[PDB]
Formats: sequence, C-alpha cells, structure tokens
Amino acid sequence: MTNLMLLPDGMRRWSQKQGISLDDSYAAMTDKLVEFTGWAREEGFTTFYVTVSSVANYSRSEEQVTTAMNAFTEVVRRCHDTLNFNYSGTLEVVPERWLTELEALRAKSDSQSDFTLHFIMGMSLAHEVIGIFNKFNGKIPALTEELLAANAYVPEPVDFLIRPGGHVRMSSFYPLMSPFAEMYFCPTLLNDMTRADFDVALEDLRERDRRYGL
Amino acid sequence: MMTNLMLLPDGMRRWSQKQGISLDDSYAAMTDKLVEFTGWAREEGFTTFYVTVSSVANYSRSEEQVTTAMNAFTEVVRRCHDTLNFNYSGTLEVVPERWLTELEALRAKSDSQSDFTLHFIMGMSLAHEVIGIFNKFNGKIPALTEELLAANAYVPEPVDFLIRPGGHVRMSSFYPLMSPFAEMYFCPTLLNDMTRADFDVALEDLRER
Ligand SMILES: CC(C)=CCC/C(C)=C/CSP(=O)(O)OP(=O)(O)O
Ligand SMILES: CC(C)=CCC/C(C)=C/CSP(=O)(O)OP(=O)(O)O
Ligand code: DMA
Ligand code: DMA
Ligand SMILES: [Mg+2]
Ligand SMILES: [Mg+2]
Repeated sequence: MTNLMLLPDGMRRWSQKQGISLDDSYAAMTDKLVEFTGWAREEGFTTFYVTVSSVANYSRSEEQVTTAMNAFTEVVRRCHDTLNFNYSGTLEVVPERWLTELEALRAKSDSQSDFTLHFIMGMSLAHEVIGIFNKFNGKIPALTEELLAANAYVPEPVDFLIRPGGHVRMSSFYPLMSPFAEMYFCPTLLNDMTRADFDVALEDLRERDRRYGL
Repeated sequence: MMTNLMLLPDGMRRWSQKQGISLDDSYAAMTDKLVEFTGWAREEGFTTFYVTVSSVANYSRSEEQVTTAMNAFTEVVRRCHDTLNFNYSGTLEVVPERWLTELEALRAKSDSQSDFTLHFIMGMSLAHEVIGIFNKFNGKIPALTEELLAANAYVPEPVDFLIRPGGHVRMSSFYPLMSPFAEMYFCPTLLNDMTRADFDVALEDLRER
C-alpha cells in the first residue's frame, strides 16, 4: 500500500499565461485536482494528500485567500460522496468559514471508502512542532515516536511527493514523519498537467530503489 | 553576512563498485573529496558548511560499515580542524562513543577564530530531534517559541542551499527542521566524481533562483 502527496503550484503564472483572471485559473485548478484525485485512486494509492496552503499563504490578501480556499473546497464538494475526506494542519490560521464547510463535508464523506482524500492546511514544521509541544507540555512524562506520529499533520509516512511548477524546494510542506519520501519535481504548471505527465512521474518514482539508509 | 550550504554526501558504495575498489578506498576518496568541498565552500563565501554525516538508520548497518564511514568523516575533521572552526550536533546517543570522543577532542582543538565553520550533523532524524527538544523543555516553559526551537534544532541556523549528489531525489532523514526557504539542488554525479565545475554550475543554478 502506497500513498501520494501533491504540492499544487503555478496558478498565477497560469492565469497570466492563459490571459484569464486568477479566479478562472483557480477554477481550472479545481477541475485539475478532481482529475488528479481520480488518477491517484485509479493508480492504487490508498491516500491522496494535497498540500492546500502554508501558514505564509494566509498572509496574502483576503481576496486571494477567499478565492483559493473556495477553489480547494469545491474539489471536496464535487468528490466527497465517493471517497473518505479528512483534513489537518495549523487550523487556527484558516478562516473559520472554511473549517466549518470542510468539517461538514468530512461528516458527509464516505468513511467506508478504501480511498482517502486528505487536505493539509497551514503547513509549517515550526508551527506543527510548537502545536504538539504546547498540546502535551506538562501532561506526559515524555514524548514517544508513537504519540508524535499520532499527532503529526500527515498521519502516516508519505511514499511519493510531486511538486509541479518548476521550483526545486519544499518550502513549508515537508512531511514531518516521512524521512524516506521520494520527491519528484517537474517544470509543468499544475493546470497543464496531463494524465501522461502523471504517469511518467509515477514511472520515475516507482523505478527508484528505496533503501531507507540501509 | 550569514550564508550556508548543506551537502548530503552519497554514492560511496556505487563508486566502490564503479572503480572496482574496496569500500574503505571509496571512503578514502570521500575524505579527499570532502576536504576539497570544504575548501570550495569556503572560497565561495559560505560562513558555515553543513555536512550530514549519518541518519539514525545508518547506524543499523553492520559494524564494519559504520566504522569505515565514521572514520572517513572523522578523518576529514582530522585534516581540517587546525584551519577552521569545527562543530557537531544531532542524535548523539546513537553515535559510537569512540567517534564522539575523538570528534569532541577535535572540536575543542579547532580554530574558534576562523570565520568559516565546518559543522557535522550525526544521527539525523526529525522525529528524534523533536522528541529530544520536547523532553528537554517538557513542563519547564509555558509554551514553545520559535526562538527556543531554532536555538535547539540540530542545524542551528537557516540553510540557504542544499545539494545532494548521487542521483537520489529525496532527503533520506536529512531535512533541516528550521529551513523553510532552503533551495534544493540534485545531480546524478556521485560525490567522489564531483568536480569544482560541477559545484560551480550547481551554485549558478541555486543562486539564479
Ligand atoms: C489556500 C490559500 C489561502 C492559499 C493557497 C495559494 C496557493 C495554492 C498557492 C500555490 S499557486 P501561486 O503561488 O499563487 O502561483 P505561482 O506564483 O506559483 O505561479
Ligand atoms: C554508515 C554511516 C554511519 C554513515 C554513512 C552514510 C553515508 C555517507 C552514505 C552515503 S554513500 P552509501 O549510501 O553508503 O552508498 P550508495 O548505496 O549510496 O552508493
Ligand atoms: C505548493 C504550494 C501550495 C505552494 C504555496 O505557494 P508558494 O510557495 O508558491 O508561495 P511563495 O511565493 O510564498 O513561495
Ligand atoms: C549521510 C548521507 C547523505 C547518506 C545518504 O543517504 P542514504 O543513502 O542513507 O539514504 P537512502 O538509503 O534512502 O538512499
Ligand atoms: Mg507558487
Ligand atoms: Mg546511499
């Protein structure tokens, strides 16, 4: 069993490239993420993680925050009935409206589905570690790997990670408990990603020899 | 002005097979190459050169392999400690004490006045790092701050550039906790085959971003 994590990038550059508004670029992002969820399910992944946002992203203007959060929420609105939906992250920086709607969508999702779509919002290792410490500070004799794993934003090690958009860096999106995650970078903007691009990415990722330090 | 470079040295086994030599000789070439690389980083104006010596999982290899690798890195310090400031950090409880003792003696003897620092991180693992920080501050502070976290991470400052030769596009337990804005560069050349020109074009790529 294998899981896949996507870092969606390139909506502004795609808006300028297509000569359309940012809102329409985010609508194309919604469609593209629905496609991508279907592809990941067809490819046998048990969980498809989508990095929705870092903490820094919520420092953009409220118009961009609203447009983006609505675009991501629309993915769940369209797909939630046929899969298990979940979410995590630094929820205190997300506007409460979207926390409410995503909570309702998770309650309405198919908890018995063998495929999971998982949104991570407000990713930042510093905020994650600080939150875990402040949660357990003075309440346990010591932190164990089991408890840490049980409270990380990503609830399991990530097998494959894909970042389109041309930037070779992880920003605030590195998954805490995935020391041997395989990373794949490609210059294609997310909204230009085809099924064939996804497939050759999976060829690259699956062809690699995983050795785990041994 | 603080500028940092982090190298993930990889490919010693494949290089030993490629050259038809023992693992020990491949690690000797790694020692020579890392002395070169430290020199290159100093010439390029980096204030600290971080080298990831090992992950926690690496110490589950056979004792001969651990001895070979730890001796090769320690030999880097043996050759360089007189002309630079040396430091080290990480999950020290899993490092064999022989190497902790020798590396501690070498760090105490290093050139504290050098404006260039070589820093080894040993037993890297984000889980062990976070667990150690928590257990240190558990119940003793009202809340964890970014300052305390930054002051207690294995890598004590933000990393500017991160380079991994050897062809694998992954962090392999070596991701620096407090470097959200680090730029990454991967190249297929094995570490022992890296030239100064390869390093220079790597720096062109990283600096053009
Ligand atoms: C959900 C919120 C508040 C923000 C998400 C923003 C987001 C997905 C950013 C990645 S795409 P973006 O950086 O806007 O477009 P490019 O500059 O990379 O072309
Ligand atoms: C064994 C210890 C403690 C440290 C050595 C880890 C290290 C420097 C690995 C880089 S080269 P290695 O992974 O051993 O050989 P390859 O399979 O990558 O060719
Ligand atoms: C994959 C993803 C959601 C990235 C967040 O946006 P960004 O990193 O492109 O924004 P910034 O310009 O702050 O780096
Ligand atoms: C010290 C160092 C940079 C080792 C390279 O990583 P690795 O070979 O232990 O990781 P993997 O087994 O995933 O290739
Ligand atoms: Mg972007
Ligand atoms: Mg290796």
